Amino acid sequence: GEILRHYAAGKRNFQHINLQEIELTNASLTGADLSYANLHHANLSRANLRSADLRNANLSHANLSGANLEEANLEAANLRGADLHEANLSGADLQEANLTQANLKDANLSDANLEQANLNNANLSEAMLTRANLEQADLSGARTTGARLDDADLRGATVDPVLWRTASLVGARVDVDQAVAFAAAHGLCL
Amino acid sequence: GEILRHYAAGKRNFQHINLQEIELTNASLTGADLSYANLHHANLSRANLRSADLRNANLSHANLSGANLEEANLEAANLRGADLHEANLSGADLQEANLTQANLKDANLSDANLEQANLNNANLSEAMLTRANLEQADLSGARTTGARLDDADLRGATVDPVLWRTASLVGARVDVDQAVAFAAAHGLCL
Repeated sequence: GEILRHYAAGKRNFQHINLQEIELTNASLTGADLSYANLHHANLSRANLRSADLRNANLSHANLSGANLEEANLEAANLRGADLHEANLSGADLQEANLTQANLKDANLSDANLEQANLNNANLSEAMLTRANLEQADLSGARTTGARLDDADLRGATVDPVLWRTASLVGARVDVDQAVAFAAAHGLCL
Repeated sequence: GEILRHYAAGKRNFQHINLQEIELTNASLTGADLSYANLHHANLSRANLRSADLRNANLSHANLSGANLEEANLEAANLRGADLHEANLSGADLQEANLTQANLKDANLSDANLEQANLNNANLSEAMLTRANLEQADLSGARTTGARLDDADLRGATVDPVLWRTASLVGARVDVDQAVAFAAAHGLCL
């Protein structure tokens, strides 16, 4: 309301803005610097956040379901609990951010950099991870049913065996150690 | 006919007997020494051959479909072309014998020693390879659809990638090299 008007003024820089539990549903924040804002349980569903700076902002349990995140910088952002269902994360920088039980069902993660992010028990069901850089990320406990990991970089990431029975892995790069894990995960013995 | 009567006399030893293209269908040859006989295109369908010695006998294009082979010694036997459909090979010694386009659809190979046998373009469709020792055997071109390779020893054997998409492999022992081959065979990249 206030800060909608701030955006319509050309003013692009809002850092550390305390935003806890707003409703911006389908609002347009494109290009703005939202670094470190306290967003806890905000409602941004289908907001337009492309190329915004969301780095190290506390998003825990907010709702970005549908929200538009292309090329946004989410580096080191607190996403714990958040519901991102059908949200659009193409080409975003998600490095080292924490998605713990973030809910990503049917999200578009194409060409997103996730290396070292923590996806612990996240919902990846039916999510597009295509060509995403997952190097060293920790997917333990994550829900992989129907996720598309095609052409993604898994080298170094720690994944539970059921991931190897569930994700589509065509093209996925892996360590030899991980290939061995994949085979075991289908019941072969070494 | 003649040699049926020989069997009913207690006479157990027939080595190098030229048998080419007989009909023994459902005959009982149990325990007999049939080493080196020339069997080419004989008809033994559902013959009882348990614990017979068939080592280095020329069986090319014979019909043992259904024939009973438990614990028989088939070591180094010429099986090229042969039709063994529904034949019963449990616990037989098939070491180093050649099965090239032998037809094994729905055969029981359980606990059979196949190490170094040559299964080149053989029909393994729906065949039970359970706990079979396949160490170093060459399965190139073989038809693996529906084959059960559970708990079998694959170490050293050369198998084409589609084997890794088709056989049930639960329990199968494998080299690390082979595990890597399995993963690649599902499209992962190293």
